[PDB]
Amino acid sequence: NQIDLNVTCRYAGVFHVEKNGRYSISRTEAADLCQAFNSTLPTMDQMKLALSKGFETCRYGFIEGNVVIPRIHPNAICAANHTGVYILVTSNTSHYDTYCFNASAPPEEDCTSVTDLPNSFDGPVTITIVNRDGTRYSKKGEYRTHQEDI
Ligand SMILES: Cc1cccc(C(=O)NCC(=O)O)c1
Repeated sequence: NQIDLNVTCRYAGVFHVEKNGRYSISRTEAADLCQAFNSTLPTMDQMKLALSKGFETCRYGFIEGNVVIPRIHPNAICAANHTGVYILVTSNTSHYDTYCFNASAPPEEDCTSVTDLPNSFDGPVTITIVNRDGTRYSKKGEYRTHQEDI
């Protein structure tokens, strides 16, 4: 009973979370997951400010109201070579990664590791936060409040 959460640097408090190495998060699960990091789904304005501080990924993830990819450098295989906050328009499917916003994070680029899941609740799952540098933090608990996500 294990969940891996790969996380990035934070940029103006915004970061990306990929669950179990695949697109696997629903919109309801994403809100609950960010809540476990004392965070919320970013607004489009919060995401645009994060982009301006250096944030880019090559993965679709939820923000409030849309599914996006923040892009700085044009790359043919990331958001069809677009720059800026690329908004997904047409898709058949509902599962993606998520972005989260922590208002207590530093204002600009914070590439230190994440070493806690401060607001997870009691539960049976071994949840492991995996940083890009490989460092890991694990705790037994749960964050999903909707039975359909479990
Ligand atoms: C768990 C998490 C995710 C992203 C960012 C942070 C963070 O810098 N918090 C500072 C604080 O709580 O005072 C924590």
